[PDB]
Amino acid sequence: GSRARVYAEVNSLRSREYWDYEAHVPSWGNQDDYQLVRKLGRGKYSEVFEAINITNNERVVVKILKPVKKKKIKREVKILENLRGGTNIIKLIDTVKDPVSKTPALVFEYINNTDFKQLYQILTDFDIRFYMYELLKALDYCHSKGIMHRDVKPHNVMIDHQQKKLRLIDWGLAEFYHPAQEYNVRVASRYFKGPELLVDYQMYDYSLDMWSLGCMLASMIFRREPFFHGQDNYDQLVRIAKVLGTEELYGYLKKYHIDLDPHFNDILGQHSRKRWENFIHSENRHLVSPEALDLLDKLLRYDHQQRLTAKEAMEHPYFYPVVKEQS
Amino acid sequence: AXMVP
Ligand SMILES: O=C(O)c1cccnc1
Ligand SMILES: [Cl-]
Repeated sequence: GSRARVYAEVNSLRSREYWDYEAHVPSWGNQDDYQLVRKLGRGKYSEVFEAINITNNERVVVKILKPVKKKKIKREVKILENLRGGTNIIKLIDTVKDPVSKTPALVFEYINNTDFKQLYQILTDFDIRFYMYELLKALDYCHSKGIMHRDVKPHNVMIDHQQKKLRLIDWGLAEFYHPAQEYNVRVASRYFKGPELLVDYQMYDYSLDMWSLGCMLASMIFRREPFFHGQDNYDQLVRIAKVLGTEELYGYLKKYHIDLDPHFNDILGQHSRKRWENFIHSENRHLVSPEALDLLDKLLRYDHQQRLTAKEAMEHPYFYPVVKEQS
Repeated sequence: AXMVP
């Protein structure tokens, strides 16, 4: 067994209606308030468009929910409604349905984001601190509301670098945390999957998102995106073990009594834990500080229970320059 | 497409 160290009982202390998303009855707006303008590049199955809100002349984003089973539509809508107003959480404006096909669509605020592949190569030390701090605010918020995002990755963190705005998007994999519940491990992008997912440990919690955030921090400070670049899910764990070492991996499995897929016996090998300083080189030196490495070391831990919480991370000295300027 | 086309 395992339990979240914080926010464990949030859903137990709310009404059944809060987390019982299968019972949620979405409230459909007028699809005719919105006029599609262009399809956005969001992924192989996505149908996401920029659109005009004809009622206020506002630019919006429309996400047509097609590939999904109905229970997951309710889950995403209910989660976005529960997080409405939250800090750095993408704002849901409306939920509409085609009258004829019945295909639902979610309408979101438009963020003028800079593609992460171009943005990450121009970030400075202070920019990374700032945007990581802003992302932590979103994660602390959703975790405090009893929700795990489960798909934190660069593509899901929209940054408008001119207005210094950040939004955590794509809540389609997010779920409510309940103590002792077993969750589907087929979540997250391969490169951002926590070790718990890779070894099929289902009793995970909000700390999954803190692994993913650590992966993003490492990628930014070391100019190595993604940080752990595996070729499949098995190799992904190897890539992690080549950095974190195998002894702590086997220690984690032993502690939680984790059933290890036997094909890992052949590929994991024996690896020492590498010191984080060893990933500094001439083209990332201006981004790396002892405070950054101290934080990263407390996020990228096998043992999900020993990772910092979002709030603990926000209190780390790495973020002092940001907190001071927010005063 | 919502509002025509
Ligand atoms: O999937 C989402 O939440 C999304 C996608 C693009 C833009 N805004 C939100
Ligand atoms: Cl790698």
